[PDB]
Amino acid sequence: GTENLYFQSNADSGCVINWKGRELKCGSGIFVTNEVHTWTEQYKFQADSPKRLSAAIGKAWEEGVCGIRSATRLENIMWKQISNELNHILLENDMKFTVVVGDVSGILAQGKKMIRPQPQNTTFIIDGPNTPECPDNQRAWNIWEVEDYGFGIFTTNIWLKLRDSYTQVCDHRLMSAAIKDSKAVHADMGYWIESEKNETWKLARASFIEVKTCIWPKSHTLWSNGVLESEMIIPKIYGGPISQHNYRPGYFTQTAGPWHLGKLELDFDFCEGTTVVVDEHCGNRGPSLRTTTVTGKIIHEWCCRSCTLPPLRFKGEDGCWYGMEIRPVKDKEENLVKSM
Amino acid sequence: GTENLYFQSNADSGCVINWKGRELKCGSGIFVTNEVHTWTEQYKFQADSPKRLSAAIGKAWEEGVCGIRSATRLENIMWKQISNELNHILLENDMKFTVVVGDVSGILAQGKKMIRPQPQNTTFIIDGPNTPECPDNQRAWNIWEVEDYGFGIFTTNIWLKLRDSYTQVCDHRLMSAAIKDSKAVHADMGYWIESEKNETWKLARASFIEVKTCIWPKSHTLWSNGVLESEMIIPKIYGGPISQHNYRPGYFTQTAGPWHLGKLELDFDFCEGTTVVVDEHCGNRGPSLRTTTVTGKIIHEWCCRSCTLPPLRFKGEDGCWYGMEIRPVKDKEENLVKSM
Amino acid sequence: VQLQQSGPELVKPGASVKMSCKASGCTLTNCFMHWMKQKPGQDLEWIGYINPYNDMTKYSENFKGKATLTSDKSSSTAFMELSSLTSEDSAVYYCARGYLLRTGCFDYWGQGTTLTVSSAKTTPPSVYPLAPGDTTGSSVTLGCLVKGYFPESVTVTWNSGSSVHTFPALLQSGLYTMSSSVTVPSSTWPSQTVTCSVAHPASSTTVDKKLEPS
Amino acid sequence: VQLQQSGPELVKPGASVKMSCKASGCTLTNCFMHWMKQKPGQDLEWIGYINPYNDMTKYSENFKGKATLTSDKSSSTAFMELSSLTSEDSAVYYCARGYLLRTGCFDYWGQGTTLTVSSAKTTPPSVYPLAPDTTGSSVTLGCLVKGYFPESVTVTWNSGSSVHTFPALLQSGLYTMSSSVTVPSSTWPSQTVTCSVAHPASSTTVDKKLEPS
Amino acid sequence: NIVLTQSPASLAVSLGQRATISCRASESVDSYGYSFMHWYQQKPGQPPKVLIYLASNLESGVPARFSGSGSRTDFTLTIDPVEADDAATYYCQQNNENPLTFGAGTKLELKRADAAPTVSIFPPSSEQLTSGGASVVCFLNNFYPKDINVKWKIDGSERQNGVLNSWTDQDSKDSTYSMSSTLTLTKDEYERHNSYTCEATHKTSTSPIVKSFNR
Amino acid sequence: NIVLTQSPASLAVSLGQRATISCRASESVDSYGYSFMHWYQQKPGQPPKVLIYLASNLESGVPARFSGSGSRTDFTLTIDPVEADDAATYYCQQNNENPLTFGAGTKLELKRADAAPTVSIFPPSSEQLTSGGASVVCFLNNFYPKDINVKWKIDGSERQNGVLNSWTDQDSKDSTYSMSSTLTLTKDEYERHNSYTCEATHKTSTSPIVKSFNR
Ligand SMILES: *[C@@H]1O[C@H](CO)[C@@H](O)[C@H](O)[C@H]1NC(C)=O
Ligand SMILES: *[C@@H]1O[C@H](CO)[C@@H](O)[C@H](O)[C@H]1NC(C)=O
Ligand SMILES: *[C@@H]1O[C@H](CO)[C@@H](O)[C@H](O)[C@H]1NC(C)=O
Ligand SMILES: *[C@@H]1O[C@H](CO)[C@@H](O)[C@H](O)[C@H]1NC(C)=O
Repeated sequence: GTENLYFQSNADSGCVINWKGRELKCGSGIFVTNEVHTWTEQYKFQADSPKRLSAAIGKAWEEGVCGIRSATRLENIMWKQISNELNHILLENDMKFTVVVGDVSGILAQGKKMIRPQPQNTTFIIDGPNTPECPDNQRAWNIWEVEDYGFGIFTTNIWLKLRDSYTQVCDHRLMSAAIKDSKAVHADMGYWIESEKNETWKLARASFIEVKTCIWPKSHTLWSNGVLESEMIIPKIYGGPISQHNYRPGYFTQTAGPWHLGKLELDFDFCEGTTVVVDEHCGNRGPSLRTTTVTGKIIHEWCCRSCTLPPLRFKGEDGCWYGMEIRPVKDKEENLVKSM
Repeated sequence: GTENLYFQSNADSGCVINWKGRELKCGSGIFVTNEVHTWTEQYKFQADSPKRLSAAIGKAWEEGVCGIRSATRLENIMWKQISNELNHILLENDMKFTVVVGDVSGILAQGKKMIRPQPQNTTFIIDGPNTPECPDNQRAWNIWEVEDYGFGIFTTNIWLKLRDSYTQVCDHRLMSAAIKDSKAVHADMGYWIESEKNETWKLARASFIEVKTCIWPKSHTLWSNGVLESEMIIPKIYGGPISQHNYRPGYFTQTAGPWHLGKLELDFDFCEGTTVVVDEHCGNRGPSLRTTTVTGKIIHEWCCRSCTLPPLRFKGEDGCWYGMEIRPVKDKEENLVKSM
Repeated sequence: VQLQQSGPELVKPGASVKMSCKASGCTLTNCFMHWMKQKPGQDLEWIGYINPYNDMTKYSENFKGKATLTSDKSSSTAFMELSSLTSEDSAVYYCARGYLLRTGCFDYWGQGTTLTVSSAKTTPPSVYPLAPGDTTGSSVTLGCLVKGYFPESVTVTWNSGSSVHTFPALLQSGLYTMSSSVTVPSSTWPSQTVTCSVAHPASSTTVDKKLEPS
Repeated sequence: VQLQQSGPELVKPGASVKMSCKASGCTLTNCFMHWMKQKPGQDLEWIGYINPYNDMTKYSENFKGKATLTSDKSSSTAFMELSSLTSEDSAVYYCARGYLLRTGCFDYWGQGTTLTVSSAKTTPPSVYPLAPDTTGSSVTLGCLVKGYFPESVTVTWNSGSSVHTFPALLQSGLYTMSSSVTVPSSTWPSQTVTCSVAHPASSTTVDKKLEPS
Repeated sequence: NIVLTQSPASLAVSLGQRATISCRASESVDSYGYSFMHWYQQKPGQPPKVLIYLASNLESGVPARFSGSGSRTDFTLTIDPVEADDAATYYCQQNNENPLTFGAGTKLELKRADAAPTVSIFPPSSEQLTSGGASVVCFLNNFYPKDINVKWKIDGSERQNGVLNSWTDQDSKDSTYSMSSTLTLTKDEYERHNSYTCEATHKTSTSPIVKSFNR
Repeated sequence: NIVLTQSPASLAVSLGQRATISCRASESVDSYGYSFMHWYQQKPGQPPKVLIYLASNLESGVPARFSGSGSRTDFTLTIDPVEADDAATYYCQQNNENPLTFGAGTKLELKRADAAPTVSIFPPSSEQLTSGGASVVCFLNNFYPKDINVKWKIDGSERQNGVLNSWTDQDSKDSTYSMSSTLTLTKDEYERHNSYTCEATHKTSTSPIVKSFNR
């Protein structure tokens, strides 16, 4: 038979399938998608004008900007691919320094300076590890905003322009959020944060390709009223949405969580070969521990003072980690792995 | 050529097109759609057990409830369709009253009592016009919450159960919101509320198939921190999302807007054949006026004290209306049509 | 605001008709063309309205399946079409300027389009003069008998401009018969010449009869 | 915890091969089967790992299209499969127990599976004795294993004196090697000396008695 | 729907008197503080014309003897003093809610001092007698009241066959009626009898007004 | 990837001395307070063995003469006293970031006092001559250093065709090398010449060590 559907010229129009729940839903609106697993081929950051960019770095380096830290992994890939062309522009212009772009290890830490657009001493180091002769407080950071999207099938370009003033707040042009019935998502080029209502609204799982240190923009936050920073599971300083969707009963902010892994998977489930019990006598919450020692021994018995089961767990390249509240009931023995 | 896309079985999966901007986006996530134009064919409210419902109305009426007001337009259509089946249930149970269901006029006014679930005087009146011998404060209201969805092509059933206690907050199982880049929607079976960032985030346009009087749940709200009720264009008392997206620079809450029309279309554009100018000399903001006289004369010249253009306007069955801030430049004269 | 409606129509049962209404002197903000159906000497029924510029249209429930409103902006004209036709539809259809729901009144009206729904065929009338060798007074009355035409109506004019009387047409054997009398002073007749002019548009026949005594 | 890898393989260009690694003494928490490719006397290349109980696998970037790690929980055995095969794939593939990323080292190692990718055909070797008409205090004898494919052969002298085994060289598309033994001249040729040449890839054994002209 | 019921169905009023028509709505026609009610006058064969718009507003250029009043459901049109021109049907209409609806109408008939009918008798035409038919016509012009019965005498026998009568609308100028009586026969039947008579009995006189002619 | 560069490529150390190898990583291999760096020994034809795990932890059952040091970028495997068994290639590897990567290796060679090669000449066998070919074999046994020149003389004229040389790996016990030179010609070509000579010149003495045979 026949049904009737509304479509609009300038909104996302189409049909979409939900295999479980077996729902074909067609209409017009906004389709929030998970861009996390596809990002390297699907999106490409691109600087607006490499010539004018080099000029802005010259003015910065002249003014004492030691280096740059990318905010987002996409920005790093952008610097690596434009670095070779940048150095050539600087050479032709009798500038006495070079631009070097290193890897992105772990957290994309925040620098305190900015790169103002234009109309040793000898290396301008972008990212890589943290270096004392190039302190973060001397690097520019979060210096790009999105000017336009370059939409095409396959790849999509994202053209960037330099900001004029400093801001800790993430660039909302890359961000999204969505909720329907009993499911909600805050999402990013690098964050996918799922919350759901089962009797009560809580954080159910998240996926991180990067850990950034911009602040999540309130305008792209669901349920942002009356939020307590101490109650945010994903900490505010690592871009956690300042939202009550970012809550979870019995857990507090994961400031010492394994965010150093730089890339990780959060959910609520036991780690392989462990058990957690609620015992008020447990040790207090502290920096998250990895369930496996340096010698590959698995830690059997864990506990938490007043968390709620299932346990908050982070899975990484190097194994499983438990939230700050979970502690080894057998106390410290052996070679424990803790985050810094 | 070949591309790479992430899909998930238990999310909204598919491809979707945006004609302007020519963006085909495929993935998995959340598809928030505009359900207002298709609702009569797409969704049907349905009570869980007409027997269990019938006994609860008897127990309510014995406790002094004379009638009900529907919370939502769908709920009213439900009472009309089930009334024949309820009254047959009541006669078999020798209940000394019958159930009569009337139209939905204008705002879906709010009742103060509740219908508690189970394990003159002669009529239990549902909806209709406002009646003093069965006043609102003697009627139950917002008594249903969604139990399960009936997922299908064509029609979707929405099965509802009576609540356990009274609540002013709309049923969030029916509601949704979403935002991506610089577009945002708060959305409902009857409200579609669009906001966008053009230099600044603001309310852009809305579509109302009903005007209801529940409160919009914070949990499904974008940017719900620090909202001043006086600045919410759609008033909180008619379900305005308590969000900074429900703002518009230079306008205040439209408590005296033409919400009586019961179904209307808000955006920011001049009405046909009128002009608005920003003039401190204008009259003060007051109850909304219709741009067409009682005699069909069009009112040419309008102004506002400190609103911003384009002017906030409502389109309705009997014509075009301007937001409260807009006033006739010739001051009160002539045969004016004003709202409540 | 001047409204001009289409001409009369004769249509077979079950067929369809589309009549027009052009509106001079209108603006975008008014200019809602309303349509009403009135059987001879019966209550007016409201069908709906259409705005030639807006394409806003609203139909009444009784007419939703029956009538269809359309518009041409440049012509600033409204069109109404009547789906399967029955004798219950034979009436005068009025075009008239109005407004939206709680707005104005019916300011101005077109002249009205008469529709006659019938299998019968167009038949022009016979015109017989009516003159009185008898008694005479300071006034003599003359007449014309218009007999056996379909469909209604005819216009009977006397010299194009005295007291005149026009009599309603009656149905006999499936055709119409009417008459028209005029009174002029008998000092003028038959010394003066007097002619009754009968016009029947649907047959595009015009017949004059000179009045002379038997 | 001891790892036993499958035997050597000769596979034609363009085919596919699947080799094994069985791990006794394993637990779910450890027992990550890592795989490494080492050409003769070169750097080791890391391919990836698979955990037979978890079925967790990780590949390095170079090998994503080439290797496929698969698993049998019950036999607690790891399989590695090598996609489009070329002469460039001929090397020794080592299986070794490890753990996840920043945990432990390669504790225990398998014996190594040698792979030869070639159009050439298996050829059994010729064994030629090597004996000297002049006399000394000490005498050296040899066996010349010539004209065999593929590597390798085993030359044992009486099955258990000083012995030297010399690496195989390729000439005209087949391998040639030699092996020498040293005994005191009071012992030879009164005592008997036989070299046993075993060429498993052709499953032939050739013994030669050493006697002097 | 909002149903307008108008009372009375038909009204007879004398020159100069006060006329009152009422319209009763099934639901309130009041919104925004106005009464969305209107009064129309329709002369026969003509489009309707507005008199009062909203409850109580005299239409531009309509004589001030027309006046309107009322709110909610009950409304009243007053004509004072009613004149010879106002012989017409009067409609009320509402546009507070869709569908727009009208009253059934009030036909106003004027009362004047009674008047006798001017009777005229006309033989069948020369053109008609040759075509195979003959019709004798009698014109009764400018009489009041409207009720009247006519009598045709052929050679002294009353005649009751094939007679059709039509009444006109009341004249707007003198407030009188008229009527045409038509005797329809074959051509041959007319020539078999010689004398023809038209006889009208009216409220004016007891003895009928007679007009006749012969061949 | 994290690149490990090992120096030196090859290192020669005499019995009882100290050998020091270094491993330099392109990025810090440190996490959680550990250095994720390891040292392996690979005897030829054999899988590697772990010696030092983490920067500086002696593996079970490894002689305490092996030791490790360093952190972050720089690491050092030291052997003191180097013994005869330690003839092997030595690898460093990291497991701080994927992919796991290895060093290029340090081939450790032992130094002892020179010893001259026991040269032996072998005529072609009786079984070989019947298949149409002849290989004259020369074994140069137990010499050090590895440098050596071999020369074939037929009838006193040098020969440069069909000479293939194979060296062994250094001895696990005595730390000497050996080498088989094999001059391969046709059988008929074998009969045209009478006296065949093998001449190997070594660092021990200026006058080469000669061995010959006749038909
Ligand atoms: C060295 O670098 C500073 C900023 O880092 C720059 O302003 C200056 O021009 C450079 N050279 C000298 C000689 O100071
Ligand atoms: C939802 O809650 C019920 C009962 O508390 C539980 O059985 C079910 O597994 C839950 N689902 C989740 C947490 O996804
Ligand atoms: C009238 O209705 C009330 C509740 O509205 C109920 O409690 C009461 O019993 C009824 N009275 C009678 C006489 O039935
Ligand atoms: C965007 O903003 C500019 C001025 O700031 C305005 O002229 C333009 O109409 C806007 N576009 C919209 C509202 O679509």
